[PDB]
Amino acid sequence: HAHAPKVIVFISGSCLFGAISRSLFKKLPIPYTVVLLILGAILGVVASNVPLVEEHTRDVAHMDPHVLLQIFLPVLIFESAFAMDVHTFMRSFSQVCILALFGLVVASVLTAVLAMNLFNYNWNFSEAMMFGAIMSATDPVAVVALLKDLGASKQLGTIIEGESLLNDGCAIVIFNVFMKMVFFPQLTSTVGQNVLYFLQVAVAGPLWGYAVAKVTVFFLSHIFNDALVEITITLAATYLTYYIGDIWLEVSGVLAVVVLGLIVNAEKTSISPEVEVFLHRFWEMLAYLANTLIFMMVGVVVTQKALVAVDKMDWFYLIILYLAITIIRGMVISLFSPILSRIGYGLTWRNAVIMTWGGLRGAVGLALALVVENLAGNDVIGSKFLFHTAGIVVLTLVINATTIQTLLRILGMSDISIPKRLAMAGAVRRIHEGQNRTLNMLKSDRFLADADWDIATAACEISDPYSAREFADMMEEARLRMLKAEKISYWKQFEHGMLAREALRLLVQHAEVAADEKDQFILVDDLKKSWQIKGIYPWLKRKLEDLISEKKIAAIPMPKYKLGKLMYKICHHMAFEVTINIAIVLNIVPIIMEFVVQDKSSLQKIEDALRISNYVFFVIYAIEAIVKILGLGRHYIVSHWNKFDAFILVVALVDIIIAETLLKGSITINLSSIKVVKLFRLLRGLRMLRLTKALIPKLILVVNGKINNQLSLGYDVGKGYIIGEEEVGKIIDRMVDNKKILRELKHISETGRLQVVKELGLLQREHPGIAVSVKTRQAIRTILNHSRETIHELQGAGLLDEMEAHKLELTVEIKMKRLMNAPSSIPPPPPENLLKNVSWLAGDMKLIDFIKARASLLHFDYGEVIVREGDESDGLFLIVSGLVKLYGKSEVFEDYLTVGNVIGEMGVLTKKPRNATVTCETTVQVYFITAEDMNIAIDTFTLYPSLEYRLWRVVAIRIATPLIMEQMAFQGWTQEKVKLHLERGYLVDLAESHFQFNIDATLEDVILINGTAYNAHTREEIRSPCLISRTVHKLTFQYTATEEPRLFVVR
Amino acid sequence: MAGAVRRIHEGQNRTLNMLKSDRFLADADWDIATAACEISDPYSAREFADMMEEARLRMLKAEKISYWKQFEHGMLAREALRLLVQHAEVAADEKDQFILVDDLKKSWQIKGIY
Amino acid sequence: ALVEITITLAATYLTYYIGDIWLEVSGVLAVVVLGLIVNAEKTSISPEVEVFLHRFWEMLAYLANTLIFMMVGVVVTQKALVAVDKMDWFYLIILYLAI
Ligand SMILES: CCCCCCCCCCCCCCCC(=O)O
Ligand SMILES: CCCCCCCCCCCCCCCC(=O)O
Repeated sequence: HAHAPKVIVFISGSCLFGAISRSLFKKLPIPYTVVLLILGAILGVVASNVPLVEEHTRDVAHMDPHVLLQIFLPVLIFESAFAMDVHTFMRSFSQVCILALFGLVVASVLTAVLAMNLFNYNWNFSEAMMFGAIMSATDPVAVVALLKDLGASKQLGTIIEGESLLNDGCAIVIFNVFMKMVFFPQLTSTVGQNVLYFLQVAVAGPLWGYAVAKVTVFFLSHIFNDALVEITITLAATYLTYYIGDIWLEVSGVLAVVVLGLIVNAEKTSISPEVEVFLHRFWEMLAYLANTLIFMMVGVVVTQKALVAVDKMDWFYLIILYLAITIIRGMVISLFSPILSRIGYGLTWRNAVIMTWGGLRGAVGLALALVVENLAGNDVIGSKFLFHTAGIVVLTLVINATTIQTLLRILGMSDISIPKRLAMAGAVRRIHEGQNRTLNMLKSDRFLADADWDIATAACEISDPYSAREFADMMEEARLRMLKAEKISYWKQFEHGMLAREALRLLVQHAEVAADEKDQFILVDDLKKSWQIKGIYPWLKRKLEDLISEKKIAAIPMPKYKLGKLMYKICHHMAFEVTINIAIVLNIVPIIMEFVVQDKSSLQKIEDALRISNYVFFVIYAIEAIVKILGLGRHYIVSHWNKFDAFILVVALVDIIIAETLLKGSITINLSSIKVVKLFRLLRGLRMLRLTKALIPKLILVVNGKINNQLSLGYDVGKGYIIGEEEVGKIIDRMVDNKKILRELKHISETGRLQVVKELGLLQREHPGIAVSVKTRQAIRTILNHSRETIHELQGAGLLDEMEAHKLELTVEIKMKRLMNAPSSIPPPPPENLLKNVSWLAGDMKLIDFIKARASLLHFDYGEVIVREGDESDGLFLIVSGLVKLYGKSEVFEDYLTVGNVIGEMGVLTKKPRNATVTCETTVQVYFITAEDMNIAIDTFTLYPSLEYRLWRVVAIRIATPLIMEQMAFQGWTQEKVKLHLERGYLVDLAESHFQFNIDATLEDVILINGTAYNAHTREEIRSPCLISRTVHKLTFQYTATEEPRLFVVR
Repeated sequence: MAGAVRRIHEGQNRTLNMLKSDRFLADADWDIATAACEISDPYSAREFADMMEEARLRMLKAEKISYWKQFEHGMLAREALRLLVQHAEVAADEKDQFILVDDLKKSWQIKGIY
Repeated sequence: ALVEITITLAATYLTYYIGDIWLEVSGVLAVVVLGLIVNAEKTSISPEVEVFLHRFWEMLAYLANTLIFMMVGVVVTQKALVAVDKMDWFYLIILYLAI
């Protein structure tokens, strides 16, 4: 009607003042919060002198204390929790928890006892404990930001963040408890209520937060391309969680918010790839506003109140307090120096000193002091709290925030690594060369010809910010060369996207650890590359116990008596359990009310209906029984779980007619339900316990998910190691000059590669269900990623405009998000599907049927021999299940093969004796296809994509894949881009031999696989299995009945 | 759109053929072929004038793709591209006149007189 | 980014509040002009701030629309149905044609 709020102007003024202060104090080490405090002091003095601005400032000067506790603190707490790195924090759970909790408790108790002893104020223990809890909360954002800028010791930053978060939460909880104890006394209570109160404060919070987080995460995974809905529902969930936890029920709110934020941050994958950026920015700006407002408020309030009643001697006390709060904390670290030395990452004296000097008090202590001062109404309390808190905050901000950089430099942590320095030098050299080339190109233009050339310095040069016995040499230099080669290979794999993140982090960590270690090659595979592959814990035992618990007979016959099949199918339908579950969950309502009435015309209608409630459900259960028993015969009792259904009904009736409604005898006088009923019969609730039967399969899904995550991590690590080792091998082969070093290096590479391959094969054999799901997800991802790259290239080429490309990209990301919700387990495909999927015969059905007609199944026990070296070719073998070890002479190469591999192709195609004896590592089932049968098939099928053609194309690709690596001279083709590029090429038909094959730009490079060739320049004869380089221009075929000449080109 | 989806199908087939030959992702189930599916088309469902007109539209598509490529590089900004493509399609829908006659349609922006 | 976002929000709120309270000028037109001018000169804005601003204003508008619709539903359901006349419905139909 006549509204004119005066709170917007103050928040906007503080907003602008903070913006100016932050912008101005950028290069200077002094934080802008001191400037904010000074500005608040000036504003408070002015408002005291001038009533006009006092009319606007009194709204926040005497602001209600509860808003500080119930709005500002939760916002800062949730903002701190959200920006966390969940994985690194999880990797240091016990250390952070123990350190934070015990240090907080010890510091609070010691500060409290010092406050009672040293200070002359007559304080009891509760107020002293409140004081300690106020001055035991830290927020060192500056220290962790500086450490991240330095780019080293991420563990220190993670530990600092974890300790700060836990300290803030626990300090707030302790302060709340003790403030309620002090300012609002509530008679006396026994230990019975005290234990319940402690349990409600401690445990009931995190459980509620975890439940809400799980519910909202589940609901967040079914929303597609709706950013607004996701953001709005997340905000609503957070606000409702805090409000319900802290108001409707008396549980703690900060802990629930912390747990919810941590859980949501852990499962950020379900969040669409752009929402979390908006959420992070929103929470950051909210925290910034809260900090600015809190600082201005404390400045004004202290400037008035503390300076009304400040004592000269008090200042002296403050000084000692500072020493105390900078000593005890450090002592705590010393008191825990060895305890966490053997647990987790560990600690060192330099890190301990940095941690001790890195504790800066923040806005939490100021808010608590303001609340305490507002609640009190005298001088001995509230004035002293605020004065001491403000003094401590100012002292810490002035001293530590400015001396931390010098302390870091002294301690030898500001140095720059030589590899980083030389990499930066190379990068800036690259940049200068590119800039010079571009400038030389632009000047030669016709339009931008006479432009002024002051851009040469306007664009400037990106200068380096840093500025400023006969064998061990080659041994060490070759070692570091493998380290850089492995690191760049892993980085390239990441940039492609196949290596994920955690696997890359583990690989690079192992690499640099073994590099800094003295004389041992990285990735010895003994233990450092073993835990992730293993992933062993009673997950599998719990899974097996659940499956054996949920067991049933295969099938029940259908008697032709009565209707038979109709009644049987109506009893066995999923609708049956759907309605029984619905009836139970809607029985939770009546069972709740009677209990309510138990713990308690309205009562008349309550007893009229409630009784109607049981007299209908009982009949419904009876109706189920006649269906679940009849058509099942005795089976009624065969299912050991279903026996529970008989009991529920028997108890129901037995305690409804013989225990209730007495008109014949039975209990009569006995003090049973007749005079009871209010109890005993209430057991109706037992009806709820019946759900478990359907609840058991749900836990299997979560166990499968955990095992799936572990298996995926192990597979990614193994793949990455294998790919890095091959690339590193082809690099070292040409880079190194000496021979003995090269042979040793290749030995150490090959041993580890073979061990990892065998371990991965054994693991895949041990867990069949989830391996199939893992392989499927990685393929769908790889395929979708390549499709997205192709779409982007097509849009860039100009054939497609912007909106169609955007639509197709949206479709692709929707498909990826749908993939992300894939089932955790997939049953293994049958041998028929395995035979069908094989590439060189896939597609048409006639050839598939012809092959399936004659392909015998062979079972081989462990430790047998399938194929002997030097034996004539007889056929192939399709590994359906198991592992096989191939040993052969080429350098005596060895290998391991698994499901989906075929080994007969070379011999069956070129009529040559076998060259590799294969033995079996486990029991193995194989598919044997006779050589005569294959000859008949290849003679029968002679279409354009003939069987002969397809087999030779597969063999040619396999043979020619390693050869290109040679021509690769440090070009980094990643072994995958070459495979793709080669897949584009096809095998040409040598219809005529008198012709001469020409070469040109379209066909690039060509490779010969079978036959022989002669140069068209100097009559140079060349055999089949070799490259031809480029020095040839024309290829001359010839008539040779000994071997068929095969040519495979790429265009 | 038909050409784009044909491109997409060819790339998907090539990638599937490449993976099938792997050693690790060798025996994975091949239901991905339909799980990743195919991005189908959403739409679903006198002797001289011939070569004259067909050559005209060929210049139009060539000019349009050249302007789009210049945009994707970034040298052409946005408003210039919009004006160029607008003039192109206007003169294309117009009957028998080559685009950008430079008389008035490409004159006001160059002039900029006030 | 934080400074830019916060100063933009403060500028908008202060503009409307000062225009509509301290002096008696219209507020909606000033906000319209300010928004149009800022949108025209979005080049000075860092290439990621405007996305956040657009999302923020979109979510605010969505919340306002939902709240307004629920409020009008409740208020009409009570008040209009206390004193609704049978003939009035007829009038409404003609009104539709008119508009
Ligand atoms: C940090 C979160 C946002 C803070 C600013 C939003 C408004 C809450 C605090 C300002 C006072 C208005 C609400 C309390 C009631 C009052 O002060 O009369
Ligand atoms: C669409 C902008 C946000 C709307 C919700 C924020 C709070 C404003 C409206 C809710 C009522 C509270 C403020 C008015 C005072 C009152 O209703 O007592």
